[PDB]
Amino acid sequence: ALNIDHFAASVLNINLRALMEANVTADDRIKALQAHSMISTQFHGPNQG
Amino acid sequence: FVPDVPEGYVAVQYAHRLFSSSLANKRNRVTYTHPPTGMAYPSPTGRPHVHMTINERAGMSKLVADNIIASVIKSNWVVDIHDIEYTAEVMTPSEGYTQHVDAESIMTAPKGKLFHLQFMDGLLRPEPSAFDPPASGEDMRLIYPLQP
Amino acid sequence: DDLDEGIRMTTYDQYLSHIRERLHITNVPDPIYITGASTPDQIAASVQATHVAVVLYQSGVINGSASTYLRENEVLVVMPDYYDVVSRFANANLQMNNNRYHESVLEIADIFDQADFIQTSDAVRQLRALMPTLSTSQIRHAIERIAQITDVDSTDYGKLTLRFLGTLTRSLKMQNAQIRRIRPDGTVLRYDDQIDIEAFRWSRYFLDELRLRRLSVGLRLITNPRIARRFDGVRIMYLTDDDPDPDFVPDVPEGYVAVQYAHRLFSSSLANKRNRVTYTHPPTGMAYPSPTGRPHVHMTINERAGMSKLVADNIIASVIKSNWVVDIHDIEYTAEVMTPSEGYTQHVDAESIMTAPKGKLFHLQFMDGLLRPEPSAFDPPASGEDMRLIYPLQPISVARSMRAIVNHNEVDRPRGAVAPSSYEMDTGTLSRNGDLLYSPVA
Amino acid sequence: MLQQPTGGYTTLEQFAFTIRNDGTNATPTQFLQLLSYEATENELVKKTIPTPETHLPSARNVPGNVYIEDAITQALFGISAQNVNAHGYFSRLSALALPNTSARLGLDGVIYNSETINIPFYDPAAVANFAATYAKLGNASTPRYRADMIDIYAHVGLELAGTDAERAAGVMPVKRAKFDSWEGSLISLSRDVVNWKILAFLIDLCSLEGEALRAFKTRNRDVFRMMLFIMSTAVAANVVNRKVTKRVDRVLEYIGVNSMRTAGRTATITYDLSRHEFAAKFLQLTFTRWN
Amino acid sequence: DDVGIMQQKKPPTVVQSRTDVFNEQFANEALHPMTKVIFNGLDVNTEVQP
Amino acid sequence: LSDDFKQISDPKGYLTYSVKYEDQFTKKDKLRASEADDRIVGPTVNLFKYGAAVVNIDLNRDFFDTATGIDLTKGIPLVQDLLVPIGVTAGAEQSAEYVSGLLMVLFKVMTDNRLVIVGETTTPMSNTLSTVVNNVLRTTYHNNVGVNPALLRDFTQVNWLNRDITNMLQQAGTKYGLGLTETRLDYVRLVKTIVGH
Amino acid sequence: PALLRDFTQVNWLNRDITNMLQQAGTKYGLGLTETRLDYVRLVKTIVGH
Repeated sequence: ALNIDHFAASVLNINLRALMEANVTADDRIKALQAHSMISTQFHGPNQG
Repeated sequence: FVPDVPEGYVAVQYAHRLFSSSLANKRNRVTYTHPPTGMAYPSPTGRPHVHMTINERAGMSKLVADNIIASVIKSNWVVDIHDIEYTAEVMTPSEGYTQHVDAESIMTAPKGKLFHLQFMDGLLRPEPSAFDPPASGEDMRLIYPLQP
Repeated sequence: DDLDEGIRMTTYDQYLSHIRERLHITNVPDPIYITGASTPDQIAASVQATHVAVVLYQSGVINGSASTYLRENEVLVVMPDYYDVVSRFANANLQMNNNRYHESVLEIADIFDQADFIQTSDAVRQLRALMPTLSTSQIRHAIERIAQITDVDSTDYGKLTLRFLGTLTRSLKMQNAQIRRIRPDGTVLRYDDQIDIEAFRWSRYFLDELRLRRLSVGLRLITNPRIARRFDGVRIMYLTDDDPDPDFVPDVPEGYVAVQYAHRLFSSSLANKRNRVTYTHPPTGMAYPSPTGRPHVHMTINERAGMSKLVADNIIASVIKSNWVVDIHDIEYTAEVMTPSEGYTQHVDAESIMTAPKGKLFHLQFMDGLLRPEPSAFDPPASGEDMRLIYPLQPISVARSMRAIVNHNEVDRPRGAVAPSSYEMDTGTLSRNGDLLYSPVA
Repeated sequence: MLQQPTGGYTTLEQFAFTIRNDGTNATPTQFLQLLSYEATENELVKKTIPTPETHLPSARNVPGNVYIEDAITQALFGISAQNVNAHGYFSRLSALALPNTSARLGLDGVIYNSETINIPFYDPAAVANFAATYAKLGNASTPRYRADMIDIYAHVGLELAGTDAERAAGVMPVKRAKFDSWEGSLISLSRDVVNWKILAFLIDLCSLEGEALRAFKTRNRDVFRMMLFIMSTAVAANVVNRKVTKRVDRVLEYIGVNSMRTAGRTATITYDLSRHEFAAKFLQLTFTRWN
Repeated sequence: DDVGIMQQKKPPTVVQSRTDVFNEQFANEALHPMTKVIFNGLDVNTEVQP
Repeated sequence: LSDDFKQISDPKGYLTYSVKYEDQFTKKDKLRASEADDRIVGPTVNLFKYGAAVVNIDLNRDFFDTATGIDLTKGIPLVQDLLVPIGVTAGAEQSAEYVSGLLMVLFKVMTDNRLVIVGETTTPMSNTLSTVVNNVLRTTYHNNVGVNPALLRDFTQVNWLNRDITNMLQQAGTKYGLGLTETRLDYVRLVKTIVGH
Repeated sequence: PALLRDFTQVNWLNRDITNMLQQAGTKYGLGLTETRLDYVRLVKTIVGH
């Protein structure tokens, strides 16, 4: 509970909701790499999730 | 001499799809699945007695390509390979061994390569004496043929 | 039963030392002899005059009615030597004569209720039966050392020096030395007042009230379950897990055969093409000439002295390659907990744990790890890791008070953390006269 | 002591259970409805459960004033617990079932050696039959004794959304739960259930008899369903939010199947690998004993 | 319960048995919790995704 | 006059406190209080710094010192010589060096002679203390106050630990309190007066 | 050939000594056995070893 006005307070609150909510797991970045190399290349590593 | 599957075992196939990385306690460790029951087993210990056969070493992440061997020595896992060529030959008692393949070069090497092994005969081996203080240490074997 | 009641047996020599010279100070006729006949009537009537309630056993068989009068009244019996107690009273109907066995306790001489005597309590005896038995020259040496650590030197002590003999030395190990009068022949007399003053009545040689009151309190710190940090024995196993805290005794698995270690069950015989050290299963009488399937057992080494080499390895190899649960006892060690960060500072070997001298206590540190931040989501995995080879069976944590004062999440305790006890946080009041009190509760 | 009330220890009312439906608390019965069920073309079969090996860890008495009841509630529902399956706490508990032991289970959930006056507890006989059965969970982790997981969950589902003709029969179609939402609702209910004194509900699930039991199961059929749902949340794989009208809605992806991980790392509570090892051997005892 | 930033402490890991004839003895071994890797010099994942 | 026992300013004690810190567990909330809110519950806060691994009790490293042969680096009171093999040379380490050291720590406590003398004491005001640290102080505290749990009643950010403390200092079974307290042996004059601290 | 009753590797011989020496007939001993004190002076004089 701060002292910034209700506009900037409303802006920062909406800017935070869409970061916590909207989801992108490590897997989604590993699914994209399988589109820029010789088909059949195998990726391993970071836990899917 | 071809050692067989002792007794209670189950032959499973291999796919990178069954060797995934997960989180147990406070560390990241590669986890097995055992398809006929769908379990976890986060360590190379307690893993059910399998007869896992491998057709091709393609997507063998050198980490999980190792973890199989580390589980052979701690759960009596009986593994297999089919794309390997070798020209091992019989050897005499004395003179013994010379060069030997590494238990890692025989899991992460090119498919084309043809490396030779070296086997022992042991029939004209000199036996122990009558009264003698017994010496310690034991002999091990890791890679057997299946031809014969 | 109850591990209590029944009858109270004491050896005659223990009686004469403590009980006899103490009930002798007062004017009570010596304890009545137990009757060969039955006297379940006056057993306590003659014991009423003496007050101690102990009765001297002599000869014959104790009566059936005198067998129960001893049980109810809490009276004590002193037999010269107990090979048995069966024939002493002939337990008639119920089973007692020599079946539902005895135990071991202490008396503290509470059966008197006369003040100014018996100043020392139970705890001094417990301290005594802990050290090795001291010889005459050792006691003389020990007296000298404590004396010179506080400056006051003993140029000569107990030793008499005649000029035509040299320097002869006596012993210094008295016990309950009660300065008493000698009759002309060379015999101790007794206590006949009006001839021998009041200063020679008792007492433990000490500075009146001051020392006895100081020793009484200080003796209790010595026998406290927080100071004694010399834990005994170590169990050796090869399960591989690791755990948050130290002092984690890994219980023996579900189905095992517990074999007593002998200097015989390990024999040397030929197998295949060479000489090997072989185990011999006691219940089934077998071979097993290699450290593989044994099958698994629960070993227990007592004499880790004459065990020698080669055999010291077949034990330390079968634990690894067959899952044997071994054990040691003569090993003595001082344990101290170690913070997760900073790690270990000293590491011992499994070969040295089989050759360590009997009375040489080394310290071996145990790792904690309750407060250690886990790894990040993105990092390299692991392959077939840690195996721990030793375990204390005590547990090795007596000094605690409180542990790991860090919060979890924001409002709850981390799993396995303790807070200070409601005892070190209670200032009481003075006694009705002398010392310190507690609450009082409720 | 409180002796024991006939008809349950849960009919006492000093300690009950109320999910906090936002600004206003409620009853478990009242919360279950806000959720509807979507039948998908998937089917599960009710699989029988194996017996539990009898070999609870031996008695040790390390001095810790162990919060055994607190530890139990933490792992199943607790938000990101740590070292839940460590050996030392349970071993101490098993001492409890022993006839004639100076070791009383505090009413508040803290275990003691000897006793106290200022603190009332549960009579030694009520706890004796309790620890006879939940001490076993202790060693659930051992390679040999360890319990299943990918299959006990064929029961979780019938209870959460089990239609009455479905738990009458054997097979239930794979459902998809969806209910109204307040955004931080999944974590919010999980933060709340942690304080139910779940000890009370269990220390009497082994003391109640033939008739008193028939009445117990027919009343608390909710207090059980509740902790079952909150638990089944961590397990199911995908959480999809639906934005309709002016409303917002949470969908739990599959009530009856162990995805093996994640649920939503952010939208809910997550289960480590030393959790499936635990929550599994837990349900293997409450379920069997329950039915 | 949080991910540490400052580097931690290690046993640290050591390589051991590989070839097709060992003849090990199990002398020494320390008894302190350690780690033993089969393959020599692994840890291969040099890809960094900003 | 003979002069048997000698007097000291502040008493020592036999049992002291130890700690092993974790130098990576710092809270980002630098809290603050008054000066009399500080002094009474001051050094006790800096013995239980946020993120302490283990805080155990044992024999004092000071009272029993090498001036009396007593040596304890390990946690065990180890003396160098007391009971020993005579004909044979001693050992580099022996288990007997303990049953002899425990017999030596019992000697020092017995031959004690010390009288506590009130010195340094100051009195704070009611306006300058938290309502929690007030009804725990009996008018006048001793300035050189020692470490103690329960005193850190409400000064630790460790939210969990703060609980049990309040519960135990509530059940009427225990009552903590430092300062000049009431006594039976009171006004009894010998040279000055007997007060109880 | 009795003081080694538990120090020799030779297995057969060991069991034998610890059987005829353990026997209810004989017994081994070593060191100070007893002492004869003095009448007037009161010191140890003739010791048996």
